[PDB]
Formats: sequence, C-alpha cells, structure tokens
Amino acid sequence: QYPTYSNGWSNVRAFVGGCGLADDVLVEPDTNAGFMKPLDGDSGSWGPLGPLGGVNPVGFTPNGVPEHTVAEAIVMKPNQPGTDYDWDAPTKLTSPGINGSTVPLPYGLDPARVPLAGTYTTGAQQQSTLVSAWYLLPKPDDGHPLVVVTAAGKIAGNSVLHGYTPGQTVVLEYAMPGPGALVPAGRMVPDDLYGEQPKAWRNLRFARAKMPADAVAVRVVAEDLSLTPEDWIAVTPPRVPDL
Amino acid sequence: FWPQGSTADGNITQITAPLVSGAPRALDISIPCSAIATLPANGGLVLSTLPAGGVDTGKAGLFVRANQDTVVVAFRDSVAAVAARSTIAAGGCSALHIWA
Ligand SMILES: [Ca+2]
Repeated sequence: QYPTYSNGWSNVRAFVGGCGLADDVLVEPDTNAGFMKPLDGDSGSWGPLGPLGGVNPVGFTPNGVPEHTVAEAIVMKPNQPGTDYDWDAPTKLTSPGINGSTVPLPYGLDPARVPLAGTYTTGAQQQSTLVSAWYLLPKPDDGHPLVVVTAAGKIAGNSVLHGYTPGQTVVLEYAMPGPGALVPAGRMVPDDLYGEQPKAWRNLRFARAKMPADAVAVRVVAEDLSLTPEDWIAVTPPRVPDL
Repeated sequence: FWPQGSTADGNITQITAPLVSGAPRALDISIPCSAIATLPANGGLVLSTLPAGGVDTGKAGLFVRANQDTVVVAFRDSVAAVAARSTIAAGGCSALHIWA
C-alpha cells in the first residue's frame, strides 16, 4: 500500500510539500469524454439496442431500470439530510436518448449521447444475455490507468471490506491483434464498492494494467440467468476516464 | 402418490399437502409429452408444487411453465431444462423426468 496513501508516508511527505489525501485522489470532471468507438464497421446486425446490444441482445431493453434508482444511494420514504438532488428529480426525461430510453443517468452522463440496456420487467421473467460490440482501445499511457463501466443491479465483483459478493455477470472480455477476426482472449472481474447495495449506479472499474500491453479492443458481456423479479442488470458502454 | 383422485371424467385433480419441514426427501416426478402437447397457445403451468398466487412462491417451489415456443422447467428461480415446443409436439421427446 505504497506509493499510495498511508499515514507514515504522508507525515514525512508533508515536509517537502504535501496535501494528505488530496494528492492520491483522482477526479474525473466532464465524465463524457473517453468513450470509445465500436470497431465493428457493420451498421447491420445492430438492431433497436445499438452497438451496445450487438447481435441477438435477447432479454435486454432500453427502459430496463426501476424508478428511483440513484447514484451510490437508496431512496427511502422520509426526507433524509444531506442528500443529492437526484432523490427529488422527475422520474423520467422529457425526451428519448440514443437508444430510446427515458432513464435519468448519473454522474452527469448525457442521456443524448450514452445508450443503456437493462433487464428489469414486470411479469414473465426469462434468462437474458448481452454481448456488446468490439470497442477500440487507445494507445496506453501513464495518466489513463483504468477502464470504467457504469452499471446497476446485482453484480458479482471483488472489493475490500467484502470478499466476493456473488451475483450476475459483467466481465468485459478483450481481444488481441490478429489476422482480422478478433477472437476473445480473456476476461476480467470488476472492482465494485457498492456490492451490498444492489441498486446504486455504482461505476464498475477494470484496471488497464492487468490486460496485456497489445490489446486492441474490449466488449461487455452480461448474463442475468436468475428469474427473481428483483435480480436484474443494467449497463452502459465502457469509457477511459481523464483523471 | 399422485394422481389419486379423478373428478368423474378422467381429469386427475390437484391435491394439497403442506409439508411441515419444507422440502421433501425425494421427488420422483414424470410427465408424458402427449400431455404437454395438449396445452393451448401461450400454455401455462404444466405442473407445480406451490400455487402461483402466493407470496414469493417463485423462489420456493418448482414450476414447469409451457410458455409460447418453450417449456421451461425452473426450480428456486434456477432454470434446469429449457426445451423447445415444436419438437415436443412432434414425437421428438418421450417423457419429462424430474428428480430432487
Ligand atoms: Ca432476471
């Protein structure tokens, strides 16, 4: 846990000019940059769900999220102190989006530029699946250290303070350069923090330093094999933040 | 054992037996396909061990739902034996056999 923040390292780093945690915390202003573009030059098989859906997106729908889904919180009945405005905003948008959704997106994502896909329905549950399109990947650097997918629902991923917190599947598999087919070559398990809060718009993150150096593309893979009405999934495309 | 009734013109009847310990010890079930090939369009509830109107009976019981184009054999919300409905009513299968 070094060269990152610790008490003993910060105390001695404050001699030559140190700001405590304000040096190790990275912030993403204008979280609308870093969105990659689909490698697949086919505007064909992509149906009503877009490039995020891919081929046969069966189970997923643009308006597949419940009503009062907010970022990193769960809305309750009485007025709570020190809460965000998204607890009181209207439950829908007065316009569609790129997919055709009317869901308010968190963190400041522009619903007129960011699609969505969810597996929330009322009655007649089923086994869903989604395999996105190949999203090109920029040349690596030191300032861009991770890939991020904003998602809600019951998802299985690692974290500190909780071991595994099982659930459904989002794995963002990747590909390596080849003759021109781009067959997959691996999988990655996300690092979510709000694992015990399954409705939170929780911004899953995949470290770039784990996948190989020469990786050309990535794509999202989601399953939702559970037929419980409260076991659902929702995803947005992947992006590379600016930090 | 079941069917143990009949209601006066073939037509085996349902039964009620609320077990105290919850789950049984063994559950050998069997259904022919000449009996799943007789449901109407959109089918529905070939067999179950709980009524579909109760409180959260999905994540407790066993449901064989013959929807349109498929016959899904679920469990405590965990699918086991999806099978198409155009090969069932064609002589492709012989009998649906469940065991727990
Ligand atoms: Ca589901």
